[PDB]
Amino acid sequence: GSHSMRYFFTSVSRPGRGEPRFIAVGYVDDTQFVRFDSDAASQRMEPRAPWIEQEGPEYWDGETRKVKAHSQTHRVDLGTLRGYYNQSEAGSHTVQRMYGCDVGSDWRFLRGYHQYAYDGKDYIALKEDLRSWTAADMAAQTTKHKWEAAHVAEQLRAYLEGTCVEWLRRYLENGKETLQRTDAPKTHMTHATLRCWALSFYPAEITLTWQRQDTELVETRPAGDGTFQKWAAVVVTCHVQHEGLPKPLTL
Amino acid sequence: VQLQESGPGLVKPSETLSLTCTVSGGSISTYYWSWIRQPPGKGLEWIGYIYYSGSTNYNPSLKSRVTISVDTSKNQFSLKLSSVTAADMAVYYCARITEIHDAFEIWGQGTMVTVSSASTKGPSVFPLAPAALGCLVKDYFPEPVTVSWNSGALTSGVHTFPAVLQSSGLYSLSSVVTVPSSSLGTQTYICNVNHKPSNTKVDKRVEPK
Amino acid sequence: SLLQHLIGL
Amino acid sequence: VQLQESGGGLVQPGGSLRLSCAASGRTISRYAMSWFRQAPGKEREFVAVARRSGDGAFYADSVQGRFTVSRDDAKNTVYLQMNSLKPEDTAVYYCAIDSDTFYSGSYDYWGQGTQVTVS
Amino acid sequence: DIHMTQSPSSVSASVGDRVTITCRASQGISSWLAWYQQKPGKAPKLLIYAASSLQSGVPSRFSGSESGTDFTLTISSLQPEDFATYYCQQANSFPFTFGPGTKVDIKRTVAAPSVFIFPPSDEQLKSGTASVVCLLNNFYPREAKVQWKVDNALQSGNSQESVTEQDSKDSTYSLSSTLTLSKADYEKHKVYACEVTHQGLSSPVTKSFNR
Amino acid sequence: IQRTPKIQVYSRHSNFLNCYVSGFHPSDIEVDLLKNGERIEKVEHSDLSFSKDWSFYLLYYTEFTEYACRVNHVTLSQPKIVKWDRDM
Repeated sequence: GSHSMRYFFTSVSRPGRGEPRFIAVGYVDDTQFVRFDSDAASQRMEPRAPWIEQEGPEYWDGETRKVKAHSQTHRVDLGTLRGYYNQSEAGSHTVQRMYGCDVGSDWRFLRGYHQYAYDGKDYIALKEDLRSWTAADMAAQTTKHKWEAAHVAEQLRAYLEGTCVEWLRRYLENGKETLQRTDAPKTHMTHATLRCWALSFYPAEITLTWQRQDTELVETRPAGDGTFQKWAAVVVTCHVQHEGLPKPLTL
Repeated sequence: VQLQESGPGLVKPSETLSLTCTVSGGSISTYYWSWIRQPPGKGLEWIGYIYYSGSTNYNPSLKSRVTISVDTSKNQFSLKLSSVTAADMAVYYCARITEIHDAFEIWGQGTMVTVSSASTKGPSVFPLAPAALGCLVKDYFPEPVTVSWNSGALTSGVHTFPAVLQSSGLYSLSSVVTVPSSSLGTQTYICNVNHKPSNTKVDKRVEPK
Repeated sequence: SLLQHLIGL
Repeated sequence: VQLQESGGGLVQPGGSLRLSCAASGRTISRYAMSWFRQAPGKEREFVAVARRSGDGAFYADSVQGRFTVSRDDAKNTVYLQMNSLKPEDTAVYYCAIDSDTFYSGSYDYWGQGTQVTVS
Repeated sequence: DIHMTQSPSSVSASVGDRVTITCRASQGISSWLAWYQQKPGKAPKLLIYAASSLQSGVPSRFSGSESGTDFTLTISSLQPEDFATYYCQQANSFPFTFGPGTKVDIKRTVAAPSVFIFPPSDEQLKSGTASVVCLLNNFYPREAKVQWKVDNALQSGNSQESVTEQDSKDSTYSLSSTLTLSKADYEKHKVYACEVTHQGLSSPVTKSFNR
Repeated sequence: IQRTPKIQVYSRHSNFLNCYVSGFHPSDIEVDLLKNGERIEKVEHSDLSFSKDWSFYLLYYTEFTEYACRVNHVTLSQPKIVKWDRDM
């Protein structure tokens, strides 16, 4: 089915405790294949997948060179946003950036994402046309003019429609065993309250419903082994829709 | 990568200044290729950068005059200034912008563009009689003139100053040596001035007067 | 791969 | 601007001394300060220069290594911590104001000078 | 645009010294500050970007820091290859703006200039022009002033100056001032002199010749 | 700008004990898996990531065979102990 290559970056300002805590995480669908913790001793783009290890030097040296560029960009962006909102220097704030590209069954470009946040609130985002910007507040209008002078959208569109798609296809081929896998959830029920357990499914996109309805369902959660799990309960038929089951499953 | 400017160094005033910067060792790619001019004696000024798609971000101070083009087929991006006055005389560096759009990492060797409506002129060498003696290379166009003393000898005390641009558009520099006063008569001093564009070779002998 | 060309806010 | 000298006297060779120079009038913060030396039967000789905070200090050759010049903009005083004294460095030390922000050596106002005898 | 300032304009230092160079901005530029090194006749070389990060290949002796509305460039244990001009460049808002530039010299004992004057040659006087040259030789530091005076009258505009680049043997500077007159104007004055002021001189030194 | 953490204590199926804290802000969280009220030292955590609503999530796991998970956040006034329920 469709695939995406998201890149999540988080920088948290530490007041008086040194440089900001930057954590860069790369995702292909719901599988994390790279990571970068600035507090780690490695100071390299640590691989988080077995298939990404098949790529040797002159790739990790390039990923590392670009992820310290994200770290340096995010560390400075923390001070830019603190001055935009006129905040104190003794507080801990966060900048979150997510960019990625979606594809389809033909693995051709489908959609592009590039969003920023400050303290959990939307700051700026790339519109679906990938030419215009949706600035949230008046502080993000200053970013909009600077990013429209630099044609950042065109460069981002070049990445999102170009490099991102070609690299996702390479990732989808390097890690076809894991990235392209699909596991049907192991649905089972427990016993009043009736609860159905969707276990060990990938990707995380699942749907659980109850029909004979004020259900009690939790978020899907990582099992830790590359899979996910979920459950829903109703006080007193559990229907599950996942890519691993072409036909609906009723419990 | 390696960046090399390939533009003429003499642009007439109120004419179009065309400069080409070839990229060797790589490609134009998705980098932003900037034009920076550093006029002699002053700091750097940023003209603007070009993207491979032709989208360029000009400096608003000279946005109406500057045209920057890209020829990605030949891996060269060009600068086309228009109605160029004397204020555009500068060393034009072509550079690559840093991957976080904040600095210029790779620079070209630089090209000195001279804005003057003056034809090629021969250097008129005049002695500077005394201690310290020299000879003045006045009213030559274009640069440079190489001044040497006694062919290849006299390498101690020689001070060849950078040339200045006069009010008439013709350059001029002075070369002075600091030989001891005990050899003024016994030793003869001749400065050799060589201007290749003018095909001029003057050997002027400097003696006390 | 990561986005090669970035820009500050 | 008025400059007054005080803090000299007679010293033994190899000793130490610290001249003082009070700046009466304007505040010495943009003008570099200078020290000089005029020996009997001799012309003036540059000794040391104190420039604006951050612009460094410079010393002649007969005084380098052993001499160090300090300035106090708030107190309008300059201290010449001249150590390792020798009989050669026996002459009146002066104060010169550099009335030139660009450091062109424009010395207009001069102090009275205090004799520094080494014996 | 955001005008950029640097402090100090010049830093005379020696090998093994610790050198600190400060930069400021008219408006808030976040931490988007880059540091460049440029030797004469060569293109600038980037040392530090984002006010703290060191460029690959740059020696670790170069360091950058930012306290607030202020940026610092530090060179601990200065080396003979670190004498150049340093620029701070902002990239918070377009256009890109550079700093004025701070030059680092090789410090040495103060040397007063030796002043030589040169009367115009007779062969030039037959061409309808006259040039008077005043030479300032082997002085340190660079900050020297030469003022042209004929018949005890200061001039301006009609003079040009050229400076050398700290000769490697003794790390001293040399200066030449050219007074471009006309054959008619040159003959109308008797005494031509140049007054030189330098931090190594207690009094200005004047070299003059009579026509 | 602060959102309380959504806390989940669960096992994969020796075994692993996961403490999934999601939907919180800011990222600074203090998760300490407790064995009979005593903090477990051999506790590992995943890499900090966030969701589409910019809310963070983290996975703290450890090898295990009355367990709980004490999580302290800015939103929580006092540390909150969620017992590991095998039916939840």
